[PDB]
Amino acid sequence: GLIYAVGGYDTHLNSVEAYDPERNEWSLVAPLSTRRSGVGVAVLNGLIYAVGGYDGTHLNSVEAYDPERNEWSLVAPLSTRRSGVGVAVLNGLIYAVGGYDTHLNSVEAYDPERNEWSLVAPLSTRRSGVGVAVLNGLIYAVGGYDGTHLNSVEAYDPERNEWSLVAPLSTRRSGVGVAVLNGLIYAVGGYDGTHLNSVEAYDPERNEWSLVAPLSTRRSGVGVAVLNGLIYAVGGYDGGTHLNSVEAYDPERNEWSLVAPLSTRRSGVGVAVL
Repeated sequence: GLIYAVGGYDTHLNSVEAYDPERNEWSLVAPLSTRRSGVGVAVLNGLIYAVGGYDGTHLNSVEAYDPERNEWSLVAPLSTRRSGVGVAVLNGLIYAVGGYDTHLNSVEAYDPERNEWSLVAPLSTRRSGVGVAVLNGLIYAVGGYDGTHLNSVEAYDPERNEWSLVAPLSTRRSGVGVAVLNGLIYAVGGYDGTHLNSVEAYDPERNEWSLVAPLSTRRSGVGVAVLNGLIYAVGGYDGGTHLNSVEAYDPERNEWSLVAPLSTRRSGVGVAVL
């Protein structure tokens, strides 16, 4: 039950720090074997996978972190180098959605029992710096950048292996952080230029986005994760200054509040909870 901030950009970072919410403290853990900015991270079977990133060199390598042993271990690489890639876990598979190499619309799925990536149905739109979240058995690709900053959102159904467009964002968001809490998808910050502090929440029962309380600080390239009923916006870029500040969102009060800051400024950071 800790928030991990993996990589990012200060220099391109290989360090990783973990957050204890009960103590409100950030602590260093084992660093990545490679510097990774714009990296996608996800949790599957008690392991944190750091997917792709940028060192320059756009990376195709993936490494897995064991929190019980405090060790990063290399696994099978992606078929395509991806930076600014969105990743998520659904039904025991890790999906690497989009990214930049050329801006990518292809999606690969990782099977940990086979240690092999497999191409699945591609997106309808090229998306780099895209936010990816999972809700109700679907994978949502939220915003991104088409090399045009995107407000459209597509949902992936693994039973049909196809993407379909849903209600788009009210504001275009690239480098946006997304997370799921209480059956809602939150789109946190991003870039539209104007670096965004606004947050939108998507209700699948209504197929509609709605504005919620905005961040106290404008955040692009921000990492977002959910822990103990709260949403944490970790780091980002305020265009400028790179951010070490961390804000927590309470859905019951609809309020963002500052918590302990990171030990290092991280933009384009991957954030996960384990």
